[PDB]
Amino acid sequence: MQLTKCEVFQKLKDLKDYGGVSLPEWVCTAFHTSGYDTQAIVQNNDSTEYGLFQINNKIWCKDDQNPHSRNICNISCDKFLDDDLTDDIVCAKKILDKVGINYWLAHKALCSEKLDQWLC
Ligand SMILES: [Ca+2]
Repeated sequence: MQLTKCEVFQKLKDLKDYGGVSLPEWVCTAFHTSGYDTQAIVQNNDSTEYGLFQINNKIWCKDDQNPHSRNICNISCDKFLDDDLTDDIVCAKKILDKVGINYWLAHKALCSEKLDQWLC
């Protein structure tokens, strides 16, 4: 589903302040990662990223391309292509705990300035 900013702000409520990352920061992160598209899928030469949070099949989730993924999130990647972000959020928390926000953002600044712009 292609979501609006406001739908993302609502749907991501359970990430609010997780690991110190504010809800606006998470909305900014989703914008820059997928454009709020829950079906986003992006391939590079050897791996694929899925969903709103572009979760990868190298270490985070298992899929056909990489059946021996480390699968830290213990889930099939295609569960990140549906319209229920409950599991996406569970795994995004695990990603934050392990790699931090730089999983998504080349530089933290991208989502630390004028954060009130990401509110509904
Ligand atoms: Ca999902």
